[PDB]
Amino acid sequence: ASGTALQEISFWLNLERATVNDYNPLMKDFPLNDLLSATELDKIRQALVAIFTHLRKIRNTKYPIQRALRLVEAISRDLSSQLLKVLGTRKLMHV
Repeated sequence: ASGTALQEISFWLNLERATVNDYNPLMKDFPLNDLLSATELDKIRQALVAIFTHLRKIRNTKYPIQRALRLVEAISRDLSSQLLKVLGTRKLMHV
């Protein structure tokens, strides 16, 4: 529950550089960084679809369900933070 999905994928890669083979397809190339990098709300939803497409790889892995659920919650936390970030610039009251 502690830490973002970006931290989780890096930690799994670090464990691979120290289980990991079974979850390697899922952690091969997550697009969570792309969602964080995007400053456009339309790009963020498109990036979210890509993150879910990468998550589909869980079927061909031995990943427990609860841990992938926790990763989903971390993704949601990052999404909420990024949505607040992009909304704060627009000054919704003034427009």
